[PDB]
Amino acid sequence: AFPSRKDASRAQRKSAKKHRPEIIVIDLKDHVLGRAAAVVAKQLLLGKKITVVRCEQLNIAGTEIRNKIKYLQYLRKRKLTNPTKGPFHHRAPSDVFVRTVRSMLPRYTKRGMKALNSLVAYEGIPPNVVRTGGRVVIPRAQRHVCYRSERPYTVLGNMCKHVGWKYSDVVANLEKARVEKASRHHEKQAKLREAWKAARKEALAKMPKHNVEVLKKFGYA
Amino acid sequence: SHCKFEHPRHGHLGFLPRKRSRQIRGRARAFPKDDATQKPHLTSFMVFKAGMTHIVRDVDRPGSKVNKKEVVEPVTILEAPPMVIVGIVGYRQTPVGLKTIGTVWAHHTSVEFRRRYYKNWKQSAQLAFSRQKQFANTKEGKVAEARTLNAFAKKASVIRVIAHTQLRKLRNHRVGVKKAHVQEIQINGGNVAAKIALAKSLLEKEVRVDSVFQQSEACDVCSVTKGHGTEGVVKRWGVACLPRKTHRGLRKVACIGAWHPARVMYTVARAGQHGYHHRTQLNKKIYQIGRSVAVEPNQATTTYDLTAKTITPMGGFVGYGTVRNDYVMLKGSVSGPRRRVMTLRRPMAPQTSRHLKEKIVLKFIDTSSKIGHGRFQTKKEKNQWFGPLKKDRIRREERLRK
RNA sequence: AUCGAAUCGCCACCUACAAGACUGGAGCUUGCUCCCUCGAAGGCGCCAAGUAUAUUCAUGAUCACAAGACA
RNA sequence: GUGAGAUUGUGAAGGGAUCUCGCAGGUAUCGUGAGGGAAGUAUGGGGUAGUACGAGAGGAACUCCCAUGCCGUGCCUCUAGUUUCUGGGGUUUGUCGAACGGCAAGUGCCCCGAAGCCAUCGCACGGUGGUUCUCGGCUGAACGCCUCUAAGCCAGAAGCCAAUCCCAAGACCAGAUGCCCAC
RNA sequence: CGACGUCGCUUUUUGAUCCUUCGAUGUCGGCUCUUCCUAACCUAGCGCCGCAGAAGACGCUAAGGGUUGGAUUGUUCACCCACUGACAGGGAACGUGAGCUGGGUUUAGACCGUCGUGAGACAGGUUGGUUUUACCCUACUUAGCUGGAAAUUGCGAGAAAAAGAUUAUCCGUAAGCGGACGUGCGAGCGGUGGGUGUACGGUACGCUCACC
RNA sequence: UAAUGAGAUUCCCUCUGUCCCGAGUUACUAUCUAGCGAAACGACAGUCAAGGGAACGGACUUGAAGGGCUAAGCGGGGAA
RNA sequence: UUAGGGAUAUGUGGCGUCAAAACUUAUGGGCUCAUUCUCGAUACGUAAAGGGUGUUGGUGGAUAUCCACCGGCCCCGAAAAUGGAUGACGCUUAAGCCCAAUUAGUGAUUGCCCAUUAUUCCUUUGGUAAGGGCGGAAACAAAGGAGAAAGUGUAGCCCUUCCGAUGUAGAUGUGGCCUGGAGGUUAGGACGAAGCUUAUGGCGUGAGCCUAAGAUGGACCGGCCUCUAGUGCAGAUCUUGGUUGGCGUAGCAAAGAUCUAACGGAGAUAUACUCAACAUGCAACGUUGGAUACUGGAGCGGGGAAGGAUUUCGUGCCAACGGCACUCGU
RNA sequence: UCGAACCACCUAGUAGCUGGUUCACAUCGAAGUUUCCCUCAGGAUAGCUGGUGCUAGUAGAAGUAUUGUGCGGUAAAGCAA
RNA sequence: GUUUGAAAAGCACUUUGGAAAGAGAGUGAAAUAGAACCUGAAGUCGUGACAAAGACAAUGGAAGUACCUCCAUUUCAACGGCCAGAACCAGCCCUACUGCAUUAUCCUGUCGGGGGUCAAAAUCCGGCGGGCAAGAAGUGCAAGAAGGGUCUUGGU
Ligand SMILES: NC[C@@H]1O[C@H](O[C@H]2[C@@H](O)[C@H](O[C@@H]3[C@@H](O)[C@H](N)C[C@H](N)[C@H]3O[C@H]3O[C@H](CO)[C@@H](O)[C@H](O)[C@H]3N)O[C@@H]2CO)[C@H](N)[C@@H](O)[C@@H]1O
Ligand SMILES: [Mg+2]
Ligand SMILES: [Mg+2]
Ligand SMILES: [Mg+2]
Ligand SMILES: [Mg+2]
Ligand SMILES: [Mg+2]
Ligand SMILES: [Mg+2]
Ligand SMILES: [Mg+2]
Ligand SMILES: [Mg+2]
Ligand SMILES: [Mg+2]
Repeated sequence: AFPSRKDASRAQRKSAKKHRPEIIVIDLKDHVLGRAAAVVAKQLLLGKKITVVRCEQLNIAGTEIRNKIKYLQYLRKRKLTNPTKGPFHHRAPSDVFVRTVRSMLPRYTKRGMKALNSLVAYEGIPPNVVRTGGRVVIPRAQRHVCYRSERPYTVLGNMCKHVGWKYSDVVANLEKARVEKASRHHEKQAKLREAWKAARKEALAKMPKHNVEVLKKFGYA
Repeated sequence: SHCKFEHPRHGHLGFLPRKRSRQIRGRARAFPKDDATQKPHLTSFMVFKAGMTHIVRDVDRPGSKVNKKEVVEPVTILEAPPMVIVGIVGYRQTPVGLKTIGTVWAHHTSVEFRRRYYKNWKQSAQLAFSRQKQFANTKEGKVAEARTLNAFAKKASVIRVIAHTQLRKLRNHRVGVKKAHVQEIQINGGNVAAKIALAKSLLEKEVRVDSVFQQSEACDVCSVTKGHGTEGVVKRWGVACLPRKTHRGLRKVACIGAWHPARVMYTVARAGQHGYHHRTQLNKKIYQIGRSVAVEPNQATTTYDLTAKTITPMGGFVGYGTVRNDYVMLKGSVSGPRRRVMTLRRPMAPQTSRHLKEKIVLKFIDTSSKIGHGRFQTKKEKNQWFGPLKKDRIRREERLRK
């Protein structure tokens, strides 16, 4: 959806500043598939705009062979009379998660359609999402607090590549190229991150001492 | 209750919907798999169907009952004027798909290329590719050409070029179209830097069919089936026709389903569009890449058959005319009528079976008439059966009278 | 240019990355001892460009969408 | 704000206010491919071999070739079928006076007949990867040895899922583009 | 393999019932056509044998694909002839009558046997015996037109995107580094203009108008 | 029991599109236009899977679909 | 267990999302792993015998290891015909099973979510209803106000108090509503009655009543008390009239067939510009000539009966009829 | 129009069977059981129900207990009675 | 029902059309009384202006809102019968602040007999010496005459 010339001339007649709505971006690496989906299904329906990222890293409890059979029992369903009117079986991890959110929404009203179009659900971290603020996480759904560590789990990107989803290797080369790029950016500014903290330790004793023992009472030294 | 006897069901159910093709031309929905160890080369070429004929060739097939014996095989003649490259597109991989990065153009496009942009060319301003032509050699536009050529080298995994059939060298009276047929041909071979250099070098230069295919190989033929209108269930699906004493009619399917599921299924055969469908038809063995009559006045002449004759039969290909250009000759049939543009694409099947590795030498090409029963192979043979006739002896009487 | 609107947190310090049977560093008695960065803060922002006798503010009259809104 | 209309229930020319929406797109081409469909399946011969095995009687199999049945998608060069090209001719009865040219008999009938359509009655084509079931295993404890299983691995069915194949953005494609307009 | 026992699955049989339909759900079998199921006949892998080989018994994963031509009979069934790799068993209102057929059941005619005093009777035999309507809604098959992301509206701003996101030329990589028309007159990259030959016919390449 | 029968049955010959296994042509329709112009039918209406229910739902429960409007068909449903 | 509404609190059932509540509570304990109808999971409510060296507890024997038994969860046993169901998604440091708590060895109560229930507060309505007031206390002009009826039932004589309230078939009550006419009374209407119309409000729990506006109507009629009856419609395969979707749809397909020019006729040769004509007046009618056919003498030939009774003939004429057409016509 | 024609009448034949039965609110509110019936799709009868009341408003009250005093042969027990 | 109207005064005439008719004029109080002509319903349909609106067939209930309204009623000045805010009465509904009893199978003290450990503290059992484990117990009963509600009632 690119903005039309009616939506572009009004941003020139009125001098519209570049606007971004308040969007919460969840990094879903190592999250329980249906515990993260239920937290998201409630926040979207409370009016939150939510971008969801890294859906190939979601976890489902159990052996990979177990969760792959449960998708193939789901793919067994189709309208026998006309399967073009049937259940449509989405294979992307980003589209498995949109379904699992949607089945927790009031899907057949307008309030539940205004909340399912508030979710975006990428997989990997796309270039428009990278530099738009720190990602958030759902700490009540993170597999290291929710799964017993001796039990097997199942990465959603691996369950979905064997039932369809022909873009597993494309995502794996777009995320290998990102972490190489984002670690080059982070060795940079290490003499900017150390520049400020050696200036925030130097700001002490260059500032008046009656504002330091109130800065040491509240533990902000 | 079960069906009392078993027959296999009628019609392949994977060629649904049996609706009219969206476009008249053959279009590859998939090119061969890119081997980056190869040399960069084109993968498809557009040819036009020009009747069909038969040949005679001896068979090298050890073990067979026809080993070192001559067969008669039917072949189809497909005229191939060279296609001119006008563009270079490049596609980048996304988790959605495969997105186009951009296209450079050739700086010089044909009249019949930019005729494809007009429903009415002669009654128009004809000013397409007119501001791109002048911006491409400005200072900023020579930058923007090299800007997107570099963006191919960064992001593209798939490099393709845009060709068009060049119909004015197709001097054909019955193919009535004057705007060119445009498709994209994928470069396969090498890395992306080696593909663009082959895509830059053959840009605004015509590519000829024998630079894409060899003489004794196979190919895929993407082509659109000959159309037959609305046909009933017996013609379309091939169902059995009912007994003669049936009321309201024979050429119907008797039961279109059970009481439950209380709906007609998509598997039940019904009436509707038959013909004009796109088909891909792999493993069409090629027998002769021909050469134009301006080069070769003796096209159908073999080592083993020294009759000096062209590929065009006596009285022309019926409904088509004369093959005036280069041509490919394939074993058997291709989907579509004469005059229809067809895409010869390199095979995706493994070309390792011993039927497909076989080198072909011919012994005879039938250049007899396709009107009536063919009897003479050349017009020199009809002037020796028939002597001087009546209309010849009065033309010889006007030539002595002067 | 209709258009008055609902929205009310900014950052070229977050916006890199794994881990939780560990993830500051080492010792060897392997569950204790020892080292400083002490292992429980991303920075800002919240009315003098910065903690110091500096200078507007009404009458918009006692709540009303904040009558403001480029941070 | 600027253009365009309307205020139609009781006569007429005037001109006030108010309401309705128009104020940016149109056209053309090349592609993407989610999702849905979905297909090829069997057989005999050759040799291997009168070999393995067996007292003898008897009697295999894989690689590898060669064909074929059923199915599928096409095709019309050949062969066959079809003729209202009533095409050329032949033939009967009536009829334009006779020949000529024909005509009538819902296309008189007979023979040959292009083109087009069409037949398993002709012809051509029908391809890849993985996952893991049964299962046989590998390391390996519980259980100081043993064990395919408990962790972990290997190999792997005509199944299953993709590739190819068919439809395809109501999958609302800031995919790419040609030319006009409008900002 | 398995008596005597025993525990059960199955609803392709039949019985039992009487819930629904008697201001009507067309009551058999063929024919046609599609799909489903597995309790697997053939085909793909297998384990195991009182498995030497050859044929085969039993079992497992598997319903993807295949599962015929006939004589008699109205037949489902049965029964033989023959081919085959094999001729598995069932479901879908005992699938399927505005799909057909009408052989058979299931009227009025008539004949026979047994019964009845008779009129007549007969889950007894025989013969002859109207099969009606789609142009509606949906489904399915093809064939057109056409809006819409607040799925018609809000002006309700989210790009699988660039990186000043604070001012602003590009190229190529981060440290570096290439050049960028100068001031109405000029110049430069250029779209179209005149005359004597080159590359795979006519388009390109040699030597007046816009923009910087 | 000869002759006779729009009577019922069986085999054989000839014969053939009854069939294998279908194809192709014709006239008239359908189809498109001009003129003319009905009826049957009609609670309201009309996408499905399962569940339950008067124990075979278009409406109820939970899911799965569904942008709007059309032309020609067609016989699975509307226990038409 | 049910008058019309609020507030609080519950019950049955719940608290991961749908979906209100543990923004997935505890600072509680154990048990459970299940690979193609996919472990399990809200009673009534619709798989067994048998087996397991899966795991977790018990019991009794014996020399850190064996032996016999018994229980919990899990697996095997466990095979059907549209794609399919703990209600869906899902859940496995449960969102599963069995116990247990209520903000947690902190110091004592009731974690919170949902009713036509409960408590309580208003309003209505009816009682086997229960009480009070009704001899106008005094006083009061305009330029503190009105009511007060000895009462079944009202716009209830006025107040206060208490309890009940759903309901088919059915009964009953109603100073309960509505329609035609009659006896009385009291009034409307040409300055507009009845009738009709409604984004015309008002008020009655309701049947209904009343006002307003008609750019509607054009001469009759309202209210109250009694009397009377052919007195109230949504359905009877209801009666009669009209209309409507289907629908410009199905169709108007036997009996071969018409073509041409000139006349006739309003039925044409029908055009806002800057246009030569085609591309902007089409189709259809009669008559005579000509061409082409047909019937084919058991005739779409020429006369009669029965039946019809002016259809015969000329002239005008085209509204309706001749299922298309008409300038023709029975 | 025929296994008893057509017309008018008797005749609006008769139906324990099917269908229909026109305003509102309020106060109360059931039965599918008994007995008899050529009765078993119907009735009459008692019951449940409404209306009217009457009679000296706690009386001759009770789908309940307690205490006293009677009745019983089902569950269990037994087969050694 | 012929009931047009009081009376035919039943539309002269003009110009479009072959005509049916149409557009004007005219009569009349009225022609939206124009000839089976008073009133002119419902259903159904056209048209102008608007309101919108995905596919949940429609209708329906409740509760708000957005826009409209030839409607009603009230109010306009040292005033309101409109909208808000706080205050204070009363009533009622919430929640703060706790006392009386009870401990004993218990608390503490040391000598044993038992344990484990490098040695010994503890768990554990037993003698008689003391006892109050003292917002001490999650054990029995609780009567402690308020800070917040009341668009959960009425009032000034
Ligand atoms: N348009 C809505 C419909 O109006 C109808 O009723 C409408 C009409 O019956 C009614 O009639 C109008 C009248 O309002 C108006 N003030 C005067 C006019 N004479 C009348 O109209 C009448 O006369 C003319 C010719 O005179 C006729 O063509 C018309 O059919 C007729 N209705 O106006 C009413 C609306 O105000 C229906 N009652 C109703 O179903 C629906 O609401
Ligand atoms: Mg064609
Ligand atoms: Mg697919
Ligand atoms: Mg006879
Ligand atoms: Mg109840
Ligand atoms: Mg009643
Ligand atoms: Mg009556
Ligand atoms: Mg016709
Ligand atoms: Mg004749
Ligand atoms: Mg007519």
